[PDB]
Order: sequence, then C-alpha cells, then structure tokens
Amino acid sequence: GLPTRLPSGSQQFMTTEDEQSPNILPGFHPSKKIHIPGMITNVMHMARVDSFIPINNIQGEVGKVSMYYITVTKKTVTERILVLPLEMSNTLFATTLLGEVLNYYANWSGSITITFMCVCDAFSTGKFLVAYTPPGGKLPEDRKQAMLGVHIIWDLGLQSSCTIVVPWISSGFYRRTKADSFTHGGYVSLWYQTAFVPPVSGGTGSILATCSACPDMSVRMLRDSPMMEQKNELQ
Amino acid sequence: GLPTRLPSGSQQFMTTEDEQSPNILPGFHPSKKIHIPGMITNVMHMARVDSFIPINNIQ
Amino acid sequence: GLPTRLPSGSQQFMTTEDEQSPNILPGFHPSKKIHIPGMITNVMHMARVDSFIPINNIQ
Amino acid sequence: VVPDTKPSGPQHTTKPSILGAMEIGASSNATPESTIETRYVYNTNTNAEADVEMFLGRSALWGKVTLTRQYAKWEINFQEQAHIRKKFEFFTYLRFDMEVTIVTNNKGLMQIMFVPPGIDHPETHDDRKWDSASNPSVFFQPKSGFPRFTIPFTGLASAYYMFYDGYDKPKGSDNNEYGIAPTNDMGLLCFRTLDNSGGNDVKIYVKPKHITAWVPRPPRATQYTHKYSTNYHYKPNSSGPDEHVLKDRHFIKTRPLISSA
Amino acid sequence: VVPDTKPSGPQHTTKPSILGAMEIGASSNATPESTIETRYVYNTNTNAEADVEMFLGRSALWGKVTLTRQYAKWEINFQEQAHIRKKFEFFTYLRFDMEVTIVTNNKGLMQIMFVPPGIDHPETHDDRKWDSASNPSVFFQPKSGFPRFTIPFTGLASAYYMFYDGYDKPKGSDNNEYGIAPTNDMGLLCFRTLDNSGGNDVKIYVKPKHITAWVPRPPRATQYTHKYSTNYHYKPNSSGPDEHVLKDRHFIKTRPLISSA
Amino acid sequence: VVPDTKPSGPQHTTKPSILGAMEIGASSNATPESTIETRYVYNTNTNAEADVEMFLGRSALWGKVTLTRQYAKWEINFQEQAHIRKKFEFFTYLRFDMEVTIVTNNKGLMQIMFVPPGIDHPETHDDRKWDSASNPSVFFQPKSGFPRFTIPFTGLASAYYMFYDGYDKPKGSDNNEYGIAPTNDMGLLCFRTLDNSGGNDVKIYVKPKHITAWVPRPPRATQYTHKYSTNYHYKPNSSGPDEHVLKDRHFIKTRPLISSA
Amino acid sequence: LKQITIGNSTITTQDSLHTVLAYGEWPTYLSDIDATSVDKPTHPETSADRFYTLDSVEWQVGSHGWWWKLPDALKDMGVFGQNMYYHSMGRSGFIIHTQCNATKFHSGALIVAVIPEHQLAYVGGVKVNVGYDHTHPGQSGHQIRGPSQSNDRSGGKPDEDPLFNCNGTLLGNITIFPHQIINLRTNNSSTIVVPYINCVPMDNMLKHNNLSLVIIPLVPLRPGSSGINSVPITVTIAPYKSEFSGAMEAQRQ
Amino acid sequence: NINYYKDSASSGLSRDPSKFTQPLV
Amino acid sequence: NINYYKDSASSGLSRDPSKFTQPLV
Amino acid sequence: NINYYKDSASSGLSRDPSKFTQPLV
Repeated sequence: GLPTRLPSGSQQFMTTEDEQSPNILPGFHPSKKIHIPGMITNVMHMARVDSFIPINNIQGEVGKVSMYYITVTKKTVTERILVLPLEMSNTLFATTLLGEVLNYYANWSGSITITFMCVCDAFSTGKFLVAYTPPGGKLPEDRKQAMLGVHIIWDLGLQSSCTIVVPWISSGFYRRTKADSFTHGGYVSLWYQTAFVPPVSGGTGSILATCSACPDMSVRMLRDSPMMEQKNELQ
Repeated sequence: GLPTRLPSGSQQFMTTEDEQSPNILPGFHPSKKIHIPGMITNVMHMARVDSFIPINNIQ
Repeated sequence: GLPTRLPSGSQQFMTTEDEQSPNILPGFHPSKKIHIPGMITNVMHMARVDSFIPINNIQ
Repeated sequence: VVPDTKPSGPQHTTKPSILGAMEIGASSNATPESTIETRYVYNTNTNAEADVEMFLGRSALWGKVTLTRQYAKWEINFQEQAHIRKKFEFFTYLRFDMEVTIVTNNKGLMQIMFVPPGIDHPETHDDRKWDSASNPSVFFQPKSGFPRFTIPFTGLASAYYMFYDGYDKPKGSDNNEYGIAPTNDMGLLCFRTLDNSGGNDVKIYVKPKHITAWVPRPPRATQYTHKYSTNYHYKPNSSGPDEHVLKDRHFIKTRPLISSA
Repeated sequence: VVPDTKPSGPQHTTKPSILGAMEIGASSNATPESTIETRYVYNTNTNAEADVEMFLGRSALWGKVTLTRQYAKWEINFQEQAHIRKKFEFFTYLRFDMEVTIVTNNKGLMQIMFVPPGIDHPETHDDRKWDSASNPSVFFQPKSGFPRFTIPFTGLASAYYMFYDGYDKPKGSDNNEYGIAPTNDMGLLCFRTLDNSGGNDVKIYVKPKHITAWVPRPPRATQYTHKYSTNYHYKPNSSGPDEHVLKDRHFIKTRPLISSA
Repeated sequence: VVPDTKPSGPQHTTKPSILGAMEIGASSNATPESTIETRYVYNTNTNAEADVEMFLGRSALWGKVTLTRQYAKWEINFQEQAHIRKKFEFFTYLRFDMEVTIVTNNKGLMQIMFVPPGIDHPETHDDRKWDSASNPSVFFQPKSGFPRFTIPFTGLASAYYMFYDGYDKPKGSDNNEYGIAPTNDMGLLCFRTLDNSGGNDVKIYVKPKHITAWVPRPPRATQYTHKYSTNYHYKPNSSGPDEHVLKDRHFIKTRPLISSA
Repeated sequence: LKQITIGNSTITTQDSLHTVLAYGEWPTYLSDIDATSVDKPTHPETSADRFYTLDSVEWQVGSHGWWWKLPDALKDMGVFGQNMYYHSMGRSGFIIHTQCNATKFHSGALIVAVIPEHQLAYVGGVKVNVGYDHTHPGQSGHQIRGPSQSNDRSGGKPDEDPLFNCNGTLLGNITIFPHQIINLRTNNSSTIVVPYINCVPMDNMLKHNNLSLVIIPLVPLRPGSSGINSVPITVTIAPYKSEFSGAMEAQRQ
Repeated sequence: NINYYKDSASSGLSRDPSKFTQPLV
Repeated sequence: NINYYKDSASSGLSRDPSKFTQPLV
Repeated sequence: NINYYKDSASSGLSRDPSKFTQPLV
C-alpha cells in the first residue's frame, strides 16, 4: 500500500469547495446548446446597466411610480435639491441594479456613474450643480461648500441627461458595502446652479437619476444579500 | 504519507457507478466465446423491428 | 482501486505541521501589496537591536 | 482584470463626453478620466468572484425533508428557498448540471432513489417499488460520509425556464397551468432509512455547475408567496376578518426628508 | 450518433419508397425524407444509454435474505425480482461477469462464504463447515464499508441460458426438470454474523458487466408466478372454493372506443 | 546559516572597533574577532526557526466558545488569547492568510457558517438564516475529522492593523472608537449542532500563513486588560472599597542587591 | 431622421433616436445546426413581415401603463395571424415601433421596454394561475389600471401594479431589458429590434408568448399651456425573419 | 486507463442493425 | 488537470458587456 | 511541489538586517 495521510479538512463538506462528483445517470446525453441571444457571463455586466434610483422615497411615495422623480421649480435662492449618500446599502442604491448586485459582495472598489435627466417641456431651461463630497467630508449644506469637491455643472437644452462620474477616492483599496464610519463614501448633492426657469410662472420639472458602474468597478467576498428575506414557508 | 482527501461522495454505493472490484475466484478461466448467431449490441435495434399494435383493444 | 495504507499519524491535528487546506471564499482577490517601509523577515533582526538593560532593578 | 486608469490633463473639448442621452436606452461610457484630472493607477482588481460560474456555483440549500416513518420524499426544485430562488430569477434561461449533496443527521443506513420522471415512486418505506432494477439509487451510512452525485442537464430544451409566459394546454382547456411548472420536472428523490438510529432531518444541498445564464432580469424585489407562481401579494391573516387585506413585503426603506440624507 | 436528416424536395417517383411488404418479414427503411419535405438537421443524439452494457449494467437488486440466527443463505439467481428478470428475459443467451455488492443494515462483523457448486454449505452459524480452506470468503464490518467482489463468468457453456427448451434426463425418466434450472448454478452465498449488534436485512445487488447478449426476444408481457418456471397463470386464491380460477395479470389496458382515443 | 568565525591575532590598532556611540541610534558591529583572539570555527547553525513564517506559523488557539443550545458564535479576532496576541503585537502591520481548524469535543453533525461582514448572522440554531445561498458554510462530523479551511487576506488595505493610532469618525463625533476595532472585521463563525450527542466545547485554532510582517515593536511587557484596547492598568477588585486601586502586572523581577547577582 | 422599410410598408420618423437592437443580434432564420424538427419551414417574407399597427391607446393623467403580449397581439393581423393559427410551431423576430408626439408645451416620459417571458403575477392572495383569457388579450392590449385593494380577484386576473412590473420585480430595474424612453421634450418615437429570444428553436405561437411589450408612464403628462390633456400612443409592430413549421388545421375552434 | 487489480474480469464497464429488420437472402 | 470519473458532467467548476449598455444599431 | 487545491492561498508555509541596527544616512 502507498502511504497516504488524511490531514485535517479531508472528511468535510464545505459548501464553497470545488470537487468532482460521480455522475448519476451515465451515458446521459444533454440536449444540444443552441444560440439564444443575450448570453451573460458576469453579473457585473448587469451592474453596468443604468437603473433608476428611487430618489423620492419618502413615506408617501414608496409603492408608487412617483418615487422615481422629484419636482424642481423656479426659486430665487439656491437650495439643496437632493442628497444621495454613497452607501451601496442605502435603499437608494440597494434597490437598483448596481446596488442589488453589489449587495451580494462585502466589498466594492471602483467608480460610479450617476446620470441625471430632467423631464420638462421643451422651453424649460436651467443649470444644476451636481457635487460629490469626498469621504470624510461633511454634508455641504451650502453651495459654496459643495462646489469645492468633485462637481460638475450641466445645462438643459436639446439634451436632457447628464452624468457625474463619482470617482474612486478612498484611503483603503476596497470600500465596505454596508456603510460604516471608517469607509464611508461621501455624498452626492444636487444644487440649483442658476435656477430652473419654466416657460410659465408656476412651471415644474421632474428630475430622475440612474446609477451604473464604470468599467473599473470590482467586488469581492460574495455573501448573502440583505435585500431578500424569507419569513414564511413557500407552499 | 502522500496527502489525500476524501471529498463528499467517496464512502457511498451508487447503483449506477462504474468502478473496479476485486475478482473473487482468481485464476478462473471462463469457457471460450463461440460464435452464436444473432448477437445484439443495442436495444434500439430491437426497437427498430416492426411489431403489431393492439389497435382493437376494446374491453 | 490503488492500494493505500494509513500509517499511524494520518487522522491527527498537530498544531505545528505544514499542510494545504481548501480555500473558503474561492476567486477572492486580496488587496495589492504596496511597499511599506520597514519590512522584517526574521525575529533575530529584532534581537540584534540594542536595548537598555534594567540594571538597577532593585525593589 | 479591470483596466488601469489613464492620466488626464485639463481638457477644453467641444465634444462633451458627459452629456449623453438616457432616452436612447444605452448606458454612458463616462469613465472618471472624462470628468476630472486622473493619475495613472495600476489597477489589478478582478471581478472573478462575479462571473456566473463563481456567483451561482456555491452549493446552496434547496430543500428540507423529514423522515416520518423512515421515509421522506422531495421533488427537485429551487422554488422553496427564497434566497437561492432569487439568485436564479436573476436570469431567464439557465443551463447547468447540478451536484446534489445530502446532509442528514440520521444515523444508520439510508437509501436515496432518484426517480426519473413519469414512473411511480415508493409511497412508503418497505414498499415493493424500492427493489428497482433501473432507477439509480444511492446507499450510504451517514456517519463517515456525505453522499454526493451529479445530475447532468435534463432539459427537454436548450436551457431551463426560470420564467415561462405560457401555458401547456390550448385555449379552451380548463386546468391550464401558468408558469414554468409543466415545462420541466427533474424527477424526485425518495429517502428511507433501513435502520432506526438517527434523527429525521435531511438537507439537500445542490450546486449548479457548468452554468450558462442567458437573459438578465430585474432581481426579485419582493418576498415570495408561492412556488412556481411568482405572486407577491402576501395574504397574511387568512383566519381573521381581514383576509382580503394583502401585504406587499418589499425592501424599499423610506427616508424622512430628501435633500437631507 | 444518429444520422442527420437530409433535405428532400418534391419528388414524383415511380419507385415508391413507402409501399413495402409486411409479409416478407423485413421492416421498412422509410425515413421521413421519403414521405415529406425535410430540411437538413444536424442531429447529434446518441443511443449510448441503450446499448446492452449501459442498459443492463446498473447493479440492480437480485435477492433479499434475513439473518435468522446470525445465519442466512441465498442461492445466486436473478429469478426472484421480476423487474430485473424481465430485463434479462429480453435476451435468450447472456454472457457476463457479475459484481456483487452486499447492502446490509447489520452492525458488527459479518462473513460471506461463496460456496462453489457441488459441496455442502454451512447449515447454520457456528457450523464446522465455516472453517473452510478453499471456499472463498469475505469478511467485513458493515459500518465503514459495503463488501463487493466480482464473480467471473462461470458458465459450463459459452453463455447463460435465460430460456432452455429442454430437459436434463432422458425420456423415460421420472423427475425431469424443464427449463434452465439444471443448466447452471452459480453457487450460493452463506451469510453469518459473528457479533450480535445489528439488524437482519441483507440485500444483494448484482451488476452484470462485460455483457454480451445473444438473441432478442419479446419482452415478458405478464407478471411472473414462479421462478425458473415461466408460468404466468396466477392462481390467486388457493384457499377459497375458487382455487381453480386462474388470473392472467397482463398489462394491456382497454380503451372505451377505437377511433376516439 | 550564520557566518563562520574568523581567526584574529594580536592587534594594535588606532581605529578602535569597540568604542562606538549609543547616541547615534545604531547598534555596534563588534564581533568577538574585535575584542579577543578567535579561532576559525566552521559554524553552521541556522536561524531558520526564527523567521516570521516559522515563528508565527504554528496554529495557535484564537478563541473558545460553548454551544449553549446547539448554537454558539465567535467573531474572528486574535485579541482574546494573550499569548498569541503578544506574538502578533510584536509587529505593527501584518499581512497573512489564515487557516482555521476547529477542535470540537462534540459528537454528531455540526455546521459552521462563515458570515462575511455586513449581514445578519443566525441568532440561534434552527434559525431561518441558516439556510443561506451564498454564505460559505462547512459541515462535518466531529468524530472522523477536524474541519479546516483557509481564509485569504481580507484586508481593505495592504496589511492588517495591529495598532492603529486613529479614530474612525471626525472630531466633533460622540461615539469615536480608538484603536484597530473599526479598521477591520474578518466576519464571524456561527456554530450549531444538528444532533444532540456530544459536548459543547469548541476551540478555534488559526494558523497565519504567507505572513509578511512590516514594522517591529517593543513586545508587550504587561498583562492585557481588555481587547482592542491596549490598556494595561488592571482594576483587580471592582466590588471592594478599593476599586480605584490599579495593579500594574508587569514581569520585571527585582533582585536584592546589584553587584551581587 | 429615419426610415424603416419592411415588405409593403414604410415607417418614417423625424425626431428619432438610435434604434435599439435587443442584445446586439438581428433577427435571423433558424440555422440547420440549431433546428430540431424535420419538416421544411415556411417563409412568408413579404405578407407576414410588415408593420401591423395595433390600436392606439389614450395617455391621460393617471394612466398607469399598458402591456401587449407577443406574438399574441398579432394573432389576427393578416397572414401572420393566419400562419400562427395554421402551423404547429413558429419563430419570429420583431421590430417594435412606438409613436407618441404631443408638443413643445407638454411634458412627461414613457419607459418602453420589451420583457422576454413576462410571467405575470396573480392579482393577489391564494395560489391561482392567471387566466388564459387575460395573458392573451390580443391586439387590444391591456390597460394596467394601477394597484389597489379593490381590484377584482376572480378568474386569475393578472397583477395591476405597474411599479412592481406586474410580476414582483421593481420598476427602474426594467432598464436591464431592451428598452427606450419617450421623453416628450426630446423625441417622439422609439424603435426596438428584437430577435427570437427563446431556449428552443420553435414553439407554439398560441400557448407561449416569448416577448411582452410594456409601456409605463414614468412621469405623468402635464398639459402645460394648452388645453390638450391626453395624447394617443400607437404601437406599430412588424414581424421580421418569421418562419413557421408543422402545418395543421386552424387552431381556432 | 489503469486496471488496479491486474485482471481482466475486474475491469469496469466495457463498450449493425440489419441482422434484424432485414434478414433476407 | 485530471478528470477522475472519465466523464464531462463530473468535472468541477468551469470558467463583452456591450450586448447590454449599448444595444444600438 | 504539487498544489492540490489549484490555488495560491491554499499552499503551505512559504519561505538584510541593516534596516535596523544601522538606519543612518
């Protein structure tokens, strides 16, 4: 007999191992593999498709389609319209394609895209300042403070969608998915740059927002997702 | 000792596996294989011979 | 089956052995190894740095 | 690996790589080199833990059974455990061999008979149908071993239907069955114990391997209610005089004020 | 693999590839290219699961025994379990080595003695005949292991007789034995337990390998009644005053009306 | 190996290789060839047992737990066992994969679920959270086996912080957490028993491998008091009217008289 | 500008975007390497492949959406429908064209998506398969009617909540499907080309609906300064590279 | 293709339809 | 890279994003 | 030198003192 030894870890069943198993039903011939359009090879390719953010998820809107847009108007003074804390566990991102893929993974490291679109008439125009306050920085609460971080300024005309690329600013190499105080991601605040001027006195505009991942986004340490529960028994 | 591991599925008896087994009665010499006409190699060759259908199977 | 034997010392856990173990979390990619100054490879390099002796250790 | 970051100086361009269009149904290619001043960053992360093989190939739990009189039965389906049913309902069509492992706390001598579709299974232990000639069966002693065996892709099509928008009988029919229920059955496993020793809890861990997912979908955003049924309206209290109130059970949390989070 | 389908346009031929003859005792070669308009179909299915080796080589159950006083005996034969006896009675002559596996729920230390033909077996446990010098025996502990051993082809002819239309003694003899009963005996297995621990149920799973089937036959279309006897008239109630009523027990179901099914 | 000793005759040199300087912060290179008359000594000792790999790579005990109701939980940390916490606190930054072995005196069927950071663990046995789809889990039977699995380096930085001189929240914050506590969490292991057989004592032996230590430090010269806290003032008697007396618990022994030892 | 010509019919647009090509594949015929029946398939190619324009719907303030099942919507549209009923099997790609134009005073948006296997959820409660008559409404479409506790529950009515895609998945993640948006500010139409997406070469055109066209008013329709409070939406679908096989009697009754 | 028991009968499983369906002269 | 069961289905785990994110003509 | 688990992190144990004792310019 050839001398073999059974080290520790050799009569166990680890769910995430990679072993070969005896084929029950031998000689079995599976049906042929035909070309079905749309084949996917990587879930990050799902996490790179823009999906709307429920930016108006207040207690009266969840469950209604009106939780996907907020209403902007002509105000004399600048105001903070909207804040999106970069937390891939926050219900803003944790329900989109980006967030619902990233929540299966404990860590994520890359750059985000956020595409703002204004749905209003053809005569309404306006400028907005989309600022991203880097990690460690307080929520701006004044446009003079918000415009010091990574920001852009997008017009409104003949083209309605604009993209702020939240760059990868971090100390560590990976940012935890469940947002904590050590790896927090900062905030993305949307400010009236000059106004929103509609063609009438009380006109309104409805702003949407989608999120996706840049090609350099990565994830690691697959886990359970907190975005699914089972309390009952499926019968 | 060479390190080996026993993954799951390695003290079981699956009826439809393909393993080698120790020959009881060693040195045994089976009787010679003569040419018997009609050898079959595949049951589908039986399934390709016409057979009558009980088409009037009423009570 | 290839004949193997399990000598003594082959279902045990010795704390100071050197074995391979199945990687939980496969596909996991560790963060990159950057150049941190001061890397040590041997504790005797610590034992070669002068350190004061408590020569007046009276009560 | 993921691509490296390229450097980017101050640009004054007349072709904005920022102003895209959400209406055209295409996502933006805007990398941070388009918005800010980047530095070259040798970036070597991989999404190797995200590809379908390593995403789904993890041997989750698919079903539990309980040996009542040294006998229990389970029809193979991923529809009972919501956590893995969601990861599957990510995609529309899936093609995979599966590797079944049985974690039983029983002690003694058990038998698993994989009953292919269309025949009668043993309705109890010490049934005559257990002496089978062709139904593949697995014997094992739970102490010293976890039985495991691979079922190749038994499809009757080029893939599995995770969602099926059709019926199996023509229009005027009466017992039409919506969904994927008729599209496929993977047989069933009949467990029995020949001894009397151990417990009755049997867990069936199934690992999809050689996966090939085909059409992505919006991941399920609501707790399930039934199997094969993709309903989501939960009827919580069938007894009380509110049975006609249907909870929703989604995962969208609300925040007190926008522009403050 | 199976052959591909060839294309076939509209044909106006004077040699009909449809009109054959059933009387000539030959089956028709009519492939669907002869009747309709086909398209080329790259067809890659295999009948690999149908060849005799993979059809019969599946280790079915051949016999059960019960250790009465730490002792039980079984004479090797496929005649007791109808499901495998039918798959064998498919063919007339069969030549195969067989691989015997013993699934016993006993605990302790068992012994199997394969008694070759012509000698006396141990009539009980703790018999003197168990201390044998040449009868091959198998010891095992049922926990941690299933004993398995191959019996090569012990034939006294070039094959096994599944059906034998003859007798073993000349005409005027008195105890003539019709059938395959005298044509071959494969010995017998004598089981005993040296301890007292476990149960008494022993199952003998036998896997025909290196098979070579020789003459096809009409598969058995009636439930068996005896072994080695190929009777089919079942005498159901021997006690009651109907013992001379013989059921048939076939599997031909009847339909209410032809031309309506 | 260590270098050989070179010979050295009587030297009358004007460059003293003895008179150095302690103030310059550099240790002296004075080998015994500088002070006395040496002989050539083929010296072949190795410090191979002192390099970081063989110094720390020995699979020490990291934590104990006790299965209360077939359930116990342990968050991975080296902070509870002082003997290994000291060997780690030798260095400032450490980068290592770790190999976890579970020495349990339980009998039956146990399960270990390695819960990655950020999700909810099962708060008890027979919790619904045990049926997980992606949390890697380890099943084993304690008799016949010690379960072992490697956790690669899960760092969120290029190394582990043994000491961290910072906080995680900005200045005005209220629940700031000093030390290495927020810098990293390695998840946690949830143990449960599916049977009822054995004891409840579970020991977790963890072996750092592929180590790369980064900044040496003065080894801890005082008994620990808390975890993650690097306090050393022990408050021995919290009850009595001396609670405000803090022992020191160092290891410096005193001698009766210098110049006499 | 744009112009799409299939047999016998032409589509023209003036403020139109880039045509979406579902999953980057054009509709093609069934290659021999992928076919599984033996009978020769039929190719209409000019009387089936043309733009059948279904009924126009009314986009008001408070309209929740409409979904059309395909190829069920075309079951009575010309020789395409006639072939659907006379052949055992069939496959076809489509060229879905949506049309809605209001003004430079109106506002709003529509998320026009194409869901393969849009297995609809039951309108709630007990486990009941949705009725056949409801997931096969024909060309008339199906108005979504919005969520409520008072929706009828009899006969397997499908789910009426447009936020949960009527199937349990959140809207806004619908953009993973081949989709487009009709923003009345910028464009007034949407074109989508969809191949035959199904895990089997051909299947019955009546029992199974591969695609589902879903139009949801993402943002309501403001009339602005103009007394026009509603705009008609028209859906012009055109089979393309359609082929049927296995002839038989009409599967009507 | 190894045979561990150094015997032919110990191996695993080993591996023209006109004899029927056309048995004519 | 050995396959111990001499079968394809018995092996272990096996091993362009523009189909989405850009499905334009 | 075989690696049975086909992974780097699964291997066994892997394998200038002047940075200290002389950190001068």
